[PDB]
Amino acid sequence: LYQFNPAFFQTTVTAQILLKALTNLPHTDFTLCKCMIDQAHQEERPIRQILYLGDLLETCHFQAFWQALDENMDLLEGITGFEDSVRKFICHVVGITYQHIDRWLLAEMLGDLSDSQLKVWMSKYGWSADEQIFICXXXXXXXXXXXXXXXXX
Amino acid sequence: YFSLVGLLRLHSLLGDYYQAIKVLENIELNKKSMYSRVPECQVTTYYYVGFAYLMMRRYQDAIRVFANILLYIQRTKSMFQRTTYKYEMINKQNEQMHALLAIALTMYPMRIDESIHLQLREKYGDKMLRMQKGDPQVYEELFSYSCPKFLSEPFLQQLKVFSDEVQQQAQLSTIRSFLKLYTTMPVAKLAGFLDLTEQEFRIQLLVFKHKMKNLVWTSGISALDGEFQSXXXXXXXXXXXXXXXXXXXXXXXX
Amino acid sequence: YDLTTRIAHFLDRHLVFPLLEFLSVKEIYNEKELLQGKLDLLSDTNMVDFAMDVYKNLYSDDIPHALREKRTTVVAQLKQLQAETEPIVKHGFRQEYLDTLYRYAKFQYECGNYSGAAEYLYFFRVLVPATDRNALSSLWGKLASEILMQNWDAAMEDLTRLKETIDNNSVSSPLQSLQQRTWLIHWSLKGRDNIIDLFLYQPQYLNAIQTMCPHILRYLTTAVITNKDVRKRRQVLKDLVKVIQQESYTYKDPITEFVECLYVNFDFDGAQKKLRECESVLVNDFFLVACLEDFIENARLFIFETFCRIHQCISINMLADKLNMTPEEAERWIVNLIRNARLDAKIDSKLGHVVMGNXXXXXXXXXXXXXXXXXXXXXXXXXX
Repeated sequence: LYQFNPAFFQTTVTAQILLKALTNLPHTDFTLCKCMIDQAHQEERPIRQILYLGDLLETCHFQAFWQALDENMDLLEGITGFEDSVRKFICHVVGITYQHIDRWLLAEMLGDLSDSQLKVWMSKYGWSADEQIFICXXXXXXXXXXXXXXXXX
Repeated sequence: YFSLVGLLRLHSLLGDYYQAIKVLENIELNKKSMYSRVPECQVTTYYYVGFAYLMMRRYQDAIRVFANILLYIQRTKSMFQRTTYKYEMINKQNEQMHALLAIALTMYPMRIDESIHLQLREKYGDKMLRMQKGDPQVYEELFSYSCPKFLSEPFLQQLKVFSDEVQQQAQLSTIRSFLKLYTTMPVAKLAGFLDLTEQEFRIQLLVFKHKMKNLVWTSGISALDGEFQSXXXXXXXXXXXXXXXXXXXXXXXX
Repeated sequence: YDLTTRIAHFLDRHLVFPLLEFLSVKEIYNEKELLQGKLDLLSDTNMVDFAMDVYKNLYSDDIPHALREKRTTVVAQLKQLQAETEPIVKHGFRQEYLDTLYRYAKFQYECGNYSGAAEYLYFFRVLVPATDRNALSSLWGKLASEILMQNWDAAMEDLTRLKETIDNNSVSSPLQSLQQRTWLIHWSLKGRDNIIDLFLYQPQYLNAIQTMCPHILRYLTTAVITNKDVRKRRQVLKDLVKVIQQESYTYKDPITEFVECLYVNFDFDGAQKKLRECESVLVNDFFLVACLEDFIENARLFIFETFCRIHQCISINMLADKLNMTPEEAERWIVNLIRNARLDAKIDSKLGHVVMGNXXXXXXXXXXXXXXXXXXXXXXXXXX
């Protein structure tokens, strides 16, 4: 509706839509929303900034994400569970890309959590510390015969 | 159907991606009516399909539709030759479509084909060489110089978005091409190779990121040591034997 | 090596004196040979600036008669030429004017004022009767003066003006001369991979003027050997070992010949000992001096690569002991080489163990097989 009726473009609603889309990664939500916003609008504040943050998440640069994330950002205050939703995506990626992982590193990637908070996420996905946090004939013959015959022929 | 295709194209030029995709999904209709009425209409439909594929993450569907509209190099590397029946202006449009397809085509497989395309132009051949080189610095410069081609409406393509996305995928492929195959790899060798990539810190990050993608597999990454570790076979062999037989059959039949 | 023969060997005046002054400045201030011969040689000519330098300490004692005569004869010659050129500009003949420009060039050159020698040398451009002789010789001159003023850019320029010029004769060496100048420019400007291509290309069989016959053998040889990035197996084999013509130059300096035979034959220790031996002499070479450290290091890196690719696992300590060069030094060299990314050597000095690597493996071979199958299929399609 905003793309088709430009005068109605609402910055806050657009930003919330994009942020909520990010909370739904690894799904394609965030990418679909981008398909629905033209270049001019993507380049405007704070849409540009939000897309930049999303980019850090998509490219899985988690440390950079948390660093660049203005924790006290206005738009984030009303988006309930935003930070934890992001963590779910991170744990989704971690469960796929690591066999074992340093306890300190995981807490960093999850947004510099206390040991107590880290425990909450390890518990949620069933990860445990080890040494560290524990995370994780006849037919063939016939075929050859045929192939051989074909070759001979 | 032609009205739908034209309308969809207009929407795409001034229109949102998903609605156009839905129109394309309705849009396909028997080949034969189009073939009887004119040569060109089929080519236009193929071009539309290619555009949808380009909008779509997969380049496979568009690769087929474009080749049918225009001749394309086949799997098993045999030339695909298109009919010249369509009116010359239409044929020129088809050639333009083929030029567009190269972008889809490069993603589909391999490797350095421009034989159908004119030898003299460096616009496409140069791009092919840069991809072969595996170094961005040449790739980036190719975009920079042929900035004009990308632009060709300006609002419709304000930011060059698609080309940049494509280039970033293109940069990743070469690293996967080493594709591990080593049980255990020295860190320094990896650093030297990852150093070439623009970010210095990417290998600590760039290497781990690659693992997340899953194009290439890294073992022992993030280790204290710091050195990466890196029936089915029978099936593969059987597959090869099959291909050999197929080639022989075609030879005999010929 | 004896100086008499070296100085004697090079035809060029700049080599004759500039080399002596280099050897003197380059190695030891104290040694007599660089200064005595340069003194005596300068006193044979019209340049009092060089003569003045000789007069200065570390130089032969100043003589009043030598300077006054040179100086006065110069004043006279300059007046003469000035007039003659005045008159030639005013008989309206191109050849005479060209000679005057050339003669002012000669006069300035011998007088040691190089900028002017160049200017008046190229002023003969307009009055050239023909490009090939009037113009190409102008080139040879700008080339001499540019080499001596140390701008090798300009050398390449007049090399492309000369060899770009339409009339070329196969029989004439000047091809040879220009090859030598280009080679020299490349060498002065990783490995160039141009210098060697040039030097290796031909021998006139006539005096170089620009390059010592030994100089071409050594420059070609070392530049080539150090071109790992550029050099083909042929480049080691095709353009040097198999190259019969270049053999002529090579037989001139046999230590270099054996150095190359050693490298090509896989005895890199022998090769590097030759190099260590010659290093002190090669640091005396006026053109080579600046590149010596680079070329030798590159050769060492190439040798390591040859050793390094052929063995999956290496006993580094044993290699250092069995190297014929000190193990610690070898380790240090390897460490220096590695960061550059020249070597993919996986090395811990302390371990003394080195390891370089060039279902997964099985899949690799399978992949290759599939690749070939694809090509075959393509051919079949083409046939159809």
